[PDB]
Amino acid sequence: ASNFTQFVLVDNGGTGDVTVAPSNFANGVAEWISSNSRSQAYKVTCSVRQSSAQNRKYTIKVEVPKVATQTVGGVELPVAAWRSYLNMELTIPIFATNSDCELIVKAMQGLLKDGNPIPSAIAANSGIY
Amino acid sequence: ASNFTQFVLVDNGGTGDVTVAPSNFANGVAEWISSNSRSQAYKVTCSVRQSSAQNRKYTIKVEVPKVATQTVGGVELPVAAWRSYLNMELTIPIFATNSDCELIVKAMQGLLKDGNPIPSAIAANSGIY
Amino acid sequence: ASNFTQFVLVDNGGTGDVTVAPSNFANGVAEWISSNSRSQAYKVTCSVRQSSAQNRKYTIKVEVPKVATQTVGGVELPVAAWRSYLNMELTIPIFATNSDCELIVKAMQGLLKDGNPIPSAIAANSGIY
Amino acid sequence: ASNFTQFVLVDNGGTGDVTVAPSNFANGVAEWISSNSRSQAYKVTCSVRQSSAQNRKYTIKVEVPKVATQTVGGVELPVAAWRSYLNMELTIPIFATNSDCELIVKAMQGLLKDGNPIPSAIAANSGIY
Amino acid sequence: ASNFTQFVLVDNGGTGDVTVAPSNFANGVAEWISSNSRSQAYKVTCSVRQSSAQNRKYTIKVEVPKVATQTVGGVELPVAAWRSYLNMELTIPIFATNSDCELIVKAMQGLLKDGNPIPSAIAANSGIY
Amino acid sequence: ASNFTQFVLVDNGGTGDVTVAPSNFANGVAEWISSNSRSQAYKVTCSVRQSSAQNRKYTIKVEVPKVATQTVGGVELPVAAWRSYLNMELTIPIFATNSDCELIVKAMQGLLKDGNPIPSAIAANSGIY
RNA sequence: AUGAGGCUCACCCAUG
RNA sequence: AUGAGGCUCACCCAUG
RNA sequence: UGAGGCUCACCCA
RNA sequence: UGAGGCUCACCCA
Repeated sequence: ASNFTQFVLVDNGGTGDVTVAPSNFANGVAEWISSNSRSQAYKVTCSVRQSSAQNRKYTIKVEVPKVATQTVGGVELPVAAWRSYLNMELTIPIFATNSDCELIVKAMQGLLKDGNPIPSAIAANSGIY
Repeated sequence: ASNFTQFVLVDNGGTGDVTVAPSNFANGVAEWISSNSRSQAYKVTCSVRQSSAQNRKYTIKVEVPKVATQTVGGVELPVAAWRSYLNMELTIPIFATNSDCELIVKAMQGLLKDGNPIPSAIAANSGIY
Repeated sequence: ASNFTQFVLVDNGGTGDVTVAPSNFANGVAEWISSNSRSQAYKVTCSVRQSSAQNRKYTIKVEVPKVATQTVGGVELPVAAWRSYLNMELTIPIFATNSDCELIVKAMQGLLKDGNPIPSAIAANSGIY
Repeated sequence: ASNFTQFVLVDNGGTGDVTVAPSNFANGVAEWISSNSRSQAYKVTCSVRQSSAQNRKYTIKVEVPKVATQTVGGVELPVAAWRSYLNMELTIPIFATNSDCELIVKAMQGLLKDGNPIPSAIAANSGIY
Repeated sequence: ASNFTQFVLVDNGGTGDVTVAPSNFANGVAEWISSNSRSQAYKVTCSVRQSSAQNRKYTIKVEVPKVATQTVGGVELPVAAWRSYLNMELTIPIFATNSDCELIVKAMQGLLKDGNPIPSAIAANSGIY
Repeated sequence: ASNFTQFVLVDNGGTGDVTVAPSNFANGVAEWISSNSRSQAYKVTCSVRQSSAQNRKYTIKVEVPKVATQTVGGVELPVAAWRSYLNMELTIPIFATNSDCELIVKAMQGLLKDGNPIPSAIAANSGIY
């Protein structure tokens, strides 16, 4: 058993799919990275800690890079023109059962489901209106 | 046109579906709340601001309550035994096109897709392993 | 292979069996918990360390809870009336072969076998006499 | 009901079985040892005390010898190279009933049952993976 | 794509082959060891980390036992007289692509190929001359 | 004999093969470089030292460059965009015979053999999972 | 000596 | 390191 | 704690 | 900035 495995971060059908694979798990911080130049890679990190007596707290991070080539003095390197940073923290009381978590997850999936307000706004450089 | 509308936060097929509807949009902070007692309601807030010169930054929040009845002196009130707090911040450079955002969104949808590491861990009071 | 799998902690003839599963491997400490709220779960943790230049030390910890339903602030919460803690440390020389280690496991199995002195005293709230 | 009697520590199905028998009872600390020189014997000690006002605590200790290349009766130094030490401490709240204690024994039996992670990792000089 | 599997460390054409298999994964440091007491086993550990902002670094460690006059299972001291230690550190800039990395692996394969200086000097207790 | 000879560092089916040759033995450090400008050359260095009273230590270093053509001061110069560094130290007891040393070489050859875990992770920019 | 310490890589650091 | 030291249990204490 | 900031497991009030 | 905390658009280093 193990969930620290390779998975599809971006789904482009079956071709162009961005896959992220395990890379390091030091200090309680699991890290996934896509293939090729670390400089142009997608990155996902996750960790859980007992934030307070009654709370456990997940801290997840995602990085989406803008793949580009940097030329300098005629020396071209694979870099990331820029990066987009996702950064969430989920807090769950110790009284939550597996059923309660399953709900908390369905909530997060719904929040971003296609067509709903928030993901629709983000995908259009827009806000709410 | 408008995206500040009612939407399904939790999808339980077609029955038990948690729907959240607009409630207030003051100070650039859009807010959605489920029906019935505000005390046991789901809550979603979202806002966008120009964080720096080159960055725009979304700040999204979700609250999942544990619906319960509080009895005191024989007076029972609808309350929330506890609450789970989602709290994300997404940063996107001003050079991102609509195509780049569409990707950033597909990344977030994949992160939480059923069966993948992170949502699977959360739904089981577990961490990575 | 991979030995980080779920297993039956308390065997009750396939009915009322407390089965524990992998839940976290952060910081080199493997963890298993039962399908309960993290506040009423059985918990087993294991970890191996090269304690000395010529030794290895396994540290195993097991928590058995007495589940209950406390009514705090006039609200019902799943909780543990009390917990029983098992803490064991096994130190094995590096010179011990596999057939030497198999011998240690067998000793620990026979120690707690039904009907033998120790598990007999424990289960009857008495000492050895 | 005297439960201080000899028992089988290592069971090899009749042939090659290791029997441990009463050898000392000084200070309420019962001791069982095999029929060997004390430097190569299997030893088991066990005692109970009221650790604190809320708990009771069993302290069980097992010493198992390294047999591969052992020289029966001979002098083998350094001693730490030829012995593995087990060290258990079971804490049980004063509210635990006989039935509660039986469950705590079952939990310990299951922990070490054949084919489960822990006893499998140990018997192979491995950790969890 | 799980690449953490058993493999052949010492190949003697089928007969007398030394297989090393997964034995630990604590702290993201994967460990492989042969079927021996830990004092005489072949051991392999490997990990990756972002050494600096510009680099990534693999730290591979191999422990190989002295076999001539070895006493299988026995206690052999001093330990430093019966073990050879390998210690590799591969630094790879973040700009290196998969293809670049393949070439770096080929470079390492060639370094140690049969009949080349280095592996020839080592296998004969010699230096370069 | 004399083992200080040239050899193939990177094998590309006799075409595009990076062959390295002896270039310096000053200060007890044998050196090999490729037929390039000293600024874009592959470099391999080896040296043996009687580190301890009972040990010998081989220190091997390999540099793999990413050749490029920088335009400094408006002039074209052959240079290295970046370098990848391999640094290995092998410590072998003086008691190790030739057949013991041959065993070490074979272990290091199998470690990097195509298809095995480590060279597989390295060539795909990932860790072991 | 030891470090899953660091480098622009036969150098630097920490510890002991 | 060692403790038939302690806990609300991957923490605290004592000694050395 | 923050609709505090970042070159993102860092920094700030 | 933080794998800083919360009763969650607040507070902290």
